Amino acid sequence: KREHEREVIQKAIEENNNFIKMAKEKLAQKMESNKENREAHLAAMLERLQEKDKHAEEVRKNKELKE
Amino acid sequence: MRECISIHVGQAGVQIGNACWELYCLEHGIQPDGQMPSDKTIGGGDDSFNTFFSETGAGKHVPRAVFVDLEPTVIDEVRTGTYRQLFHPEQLITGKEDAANNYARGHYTIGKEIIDLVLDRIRKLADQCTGLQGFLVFHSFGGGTGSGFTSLLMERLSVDYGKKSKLEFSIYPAPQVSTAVVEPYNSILTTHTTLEHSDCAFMVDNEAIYDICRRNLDIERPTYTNLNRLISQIVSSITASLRFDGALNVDLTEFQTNLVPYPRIHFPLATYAPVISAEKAYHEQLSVAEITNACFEPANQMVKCDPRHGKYMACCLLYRGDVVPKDVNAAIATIKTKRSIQFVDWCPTGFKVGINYQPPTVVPGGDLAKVQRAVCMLSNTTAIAEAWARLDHKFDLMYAKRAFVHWYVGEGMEEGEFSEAREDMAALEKDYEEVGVDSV
Amino acid sequence: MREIVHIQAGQCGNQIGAKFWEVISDEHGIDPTGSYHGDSDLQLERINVYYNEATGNKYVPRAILVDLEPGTMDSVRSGPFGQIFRPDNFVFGQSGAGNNWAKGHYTEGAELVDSVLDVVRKESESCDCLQGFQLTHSLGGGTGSGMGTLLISKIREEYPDRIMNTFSVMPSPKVSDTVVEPYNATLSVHQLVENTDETYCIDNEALYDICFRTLKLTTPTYGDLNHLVSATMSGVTTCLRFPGQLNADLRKLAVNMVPFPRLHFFMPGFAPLTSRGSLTVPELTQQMFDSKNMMAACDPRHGRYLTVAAIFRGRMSMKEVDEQMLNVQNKNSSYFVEWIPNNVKTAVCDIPPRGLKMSATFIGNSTAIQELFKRISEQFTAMFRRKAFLHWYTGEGMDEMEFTEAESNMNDLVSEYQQYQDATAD
Ligand SMILES: CC(=O)O[C@@]12CO[C@@H]1C[C@H](O)[C@@]1(C)C(=O)[C@H](O)C3=C(C)[C@@H](OC(=O)[C@H](O)[C@@H](NC(=O)CBr)c4ccccc4)C[C@@](O)([C@@H](OC(=O)c4ccccc4)[C@H]21)C3(C)C
Ligand SMILES: Nc1nc2c(ncn2[C@@H]2O[C@H](COP(=O)(O)OP(=O)(O)OP(=O)(O)O)[C@@H](O)[C@H]2O)c(=O)[nH]1
Ligand SMILES: Nc1nc2c(ncn2[C@@H]2O[C@H](COP(=O)(O)OP(=O)(O)O)[C@@H](O)[C@H]2O)c(=O)[nH]1
Ligand SMILES: [Mg+2]
Ligand SMILES: [Mg+2]
Repeated sequence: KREHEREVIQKAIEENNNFIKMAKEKLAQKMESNKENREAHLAAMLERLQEKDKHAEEVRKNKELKE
Repeated sequence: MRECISIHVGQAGVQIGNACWELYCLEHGIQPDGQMPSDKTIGGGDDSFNTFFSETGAGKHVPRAVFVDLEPTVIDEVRTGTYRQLFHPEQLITGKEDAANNYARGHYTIGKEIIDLVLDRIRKLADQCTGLQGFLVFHSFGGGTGSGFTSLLMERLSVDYGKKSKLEFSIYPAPQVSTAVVEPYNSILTTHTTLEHSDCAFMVDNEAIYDICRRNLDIERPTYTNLNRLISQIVSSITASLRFDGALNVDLTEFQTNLVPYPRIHFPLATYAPVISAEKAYHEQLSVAEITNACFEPANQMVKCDPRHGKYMACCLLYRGDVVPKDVNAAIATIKTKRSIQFVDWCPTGFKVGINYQPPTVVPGGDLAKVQRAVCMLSNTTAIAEAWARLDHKFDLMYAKRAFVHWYVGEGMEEGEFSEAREDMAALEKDYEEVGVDSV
Repeated sequence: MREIVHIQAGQCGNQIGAKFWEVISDEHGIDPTGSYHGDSDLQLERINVYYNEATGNKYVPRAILVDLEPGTMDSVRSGPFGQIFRPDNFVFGQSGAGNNWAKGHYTEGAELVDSVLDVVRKESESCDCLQGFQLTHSLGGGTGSGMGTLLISKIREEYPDRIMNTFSVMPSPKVSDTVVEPYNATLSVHQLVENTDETYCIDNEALYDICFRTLKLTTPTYGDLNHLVSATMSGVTTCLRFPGQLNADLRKLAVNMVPFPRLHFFMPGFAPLTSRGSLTVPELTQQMFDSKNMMAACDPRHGRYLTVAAIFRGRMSMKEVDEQMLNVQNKNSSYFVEWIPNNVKTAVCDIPPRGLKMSATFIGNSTAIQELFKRISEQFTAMFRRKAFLHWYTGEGMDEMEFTEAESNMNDLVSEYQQYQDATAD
């Protein structure tokens, strides 16, 4: 009975520690996955805007050639 | 020992926290400067009210509370308000840019910039506790901070405090006082994310409180102040067992043992009586029988649903004031003969009763009449799942068109988090169906 | 607090911009010299949204005045409230745009855009927590149309996580004779669909019809048309300027009004509107939902509402406002999409406008806005069919493909509004 009493409380400790550990990892995965997604969306936005800047220089370069 | 830390998140949580702590001070005789002339224990003590108030050497009784919002204008009113000396500046935490009614901004983009500071301040309160019992988290479902930041905090609290109990007071959205179309989204997101981190959550339907203020208090267009003063009375009834002591006083954790038959089934239905105006109370002394009967009128519930169309798994009566067991037992006996109270077949059918002798009080200049006795019923009924169903239906209507989803995706979230959260709610509704089916 | 940076470009932009700053300066108790002389602390509670506080307790508009010719900006400086603006925020050229979108967007406008960005950064760096920008301009001209959309894209590069909001004036042959306006408007809308978060469509055809038909103005002037814009611009920014719960900032307004990124073109409305030679909460509500009161030439009963914001101003029964707003939604449920529940939000502000005791401002995202774009598309394709006046634009370096792509993008915008108008729940 003494060894069963020790296995019960060891199980309780292991269950609580596992809940803490898995909650800590899931949250660290969500925050990292969210950081990558938001940065990727801002990167695509700027790349589209920079595509507009090169087009404005090709327009200015095209006007200069026809002079 | 047995300290409770309160955490008020977002505008709803902060403003409801204002009404609760004002009501607590009036119930305990604590002045706006924090002084309590009745407390002869200077600098400390193990009195029942010390579960919610710490004590300084100068005799100041300080709420064990943290206020956090992602914008400063609401907490700024606390900083300059009537009870500004009650709190230390470190307990009032603000950012500069709110979550814009966007769960993603509260849980991620904006919330992640302040979450460590919030946990640091919570740790400071916990270090003053000789035997911390758990946390009470006040927040709205619909706001970006109340939904997104709360779930982030609850996740972090499970990590830093293990299985220490965490109770919620959650503000369920209503169209009459709603400020965002995406409130069904934020509600489902935060309910799914918080579900496994909350031990017990008391939902407060703003439309139910709205109707009660119009119907019972003759208020034409209730304001947040009208709603919050009623909500604080219900919060007071629930926490009164923690803050006062008595022979017939039953601890909230003991009610909790009966209310939560499975971890996910942890949403009690609250019903409060009496809600009566001063003009109507002047004639009437409402007896124990009358306020107990009112607990089973669906118009007095904090969540709109029909318990007659569900099954009960628990029924608790929390009395306060001039109430003795003899009158309670007589009133319950009359209720059981004339009322539709069906229990699931796998749990006892008795009512668990608690009595706090300290009579209720009201804030000066309010609408609630001061009564000699009151009662809050806490029941676990499958009917509360109707509140999830109404939210889930509005979620489904918008999400089928991906309406407003781009605001969440733009802040880093994925559509998979929406479907995952919605399936968890579907399973939760299904869990409430299964627990109500008779055994075989 | 939460500062907005205001920018006005071109003749029309500086015209409606100056009127906007006069109306709100009066509401906040700011005189032409920048000093406060009001009588209510509600006027100063959120004054930081649009005004800086300089030395001597002066309040300076956080505004930037841009044009490719000094003419309009000289009249603003010598206008009624010209002294209130910061003289360093006047950025003007000399060459002019000649009502040429290419000149404003690619050549003369791009020569001045870096000078405008320098004063934007100075204003933005001085912000406790910048929330975004608002731009007033026309789509039919050259500077506000071409250089305005250029400023939008350049600012969005440096402030990509901030809100971009515009008051865009749509061209109409009832007001302007210039033939190349359908070209400038289509090229500008092509930019607004991509780079702004919310746009108020100030349709000059609606302003003319309101002045002519409703106000009995036989010969509507630009002062007349701009009188409606100032009342509308004061209304749609009340929630940003006074303490309130609903749509209190640009991002919360966008989250409530924009269910899909590209469909961010609002139909503004005002009530009451009656001629000078001639009120209850039910009448305010009916008028604000009436087509005659819309600042966009669109009948909302020809489409369906995605979202609506309604702001009531003045002392009135909130219970009555709640009843009438529920009443008009239930009686007209066919014109609100069922798959966006509770899509009509209502705010009440105690302080009325100057002349009226009760008013109502309407902000609607309706699929009937396609009628406005179909009108511009029909005028565009009538000229691009015969390649009329293209040499003004190819002479600046543009190719025909840019015109085709702008026509296809606006045609797609119309199809999107029709797709969601035809969408059902069951
Ligand atoms: C606004 C408004 O109600 O306009 C009408 C029009 O239909 C309305 C109904 C009115 O009752 C009627 C008819 C008035 O009879 C009233 O005596 C009266 C007011 C209240 C004046 O407006 C005010 O004083 C307001 O406080 C106002 N500020 C300004 O307009 C000064 Br920039 C404001 C409104 C909203 C938000 C901020 C500020 C305007 C007006 O000329 C008259 O309009 C016009 O003739 C007009 C002509 C062309 C374009 C637009 C309007 C007016 C005058 C005559 C002075
Ligand atoms: N009962 C009650 N409900 C409130 C109160 N304040 C806000 N709400 C409700 O809360 C929801 C809106 O969320 P808020 O708490 O105001 O928003 P928030 O938590 O501050 O989050 P963000 O402002 O978006 O950053 C709506 O359903 C409101 O009706 C209040 O003081 N009392
Ligand atoms: N409502 C209104 N429209 C204007 C005003 N000034 C110009 N417009 C319109 O703007 C278009 C011409 O654009 P404009 O402002 O002259 O171009 P820009 O100055 O070169 O940027 C025409 O369709 C006009 O009807 C004004 O003060 N009020
Ligand atoms: Mg908030
Ligand atoms: Mg012009």
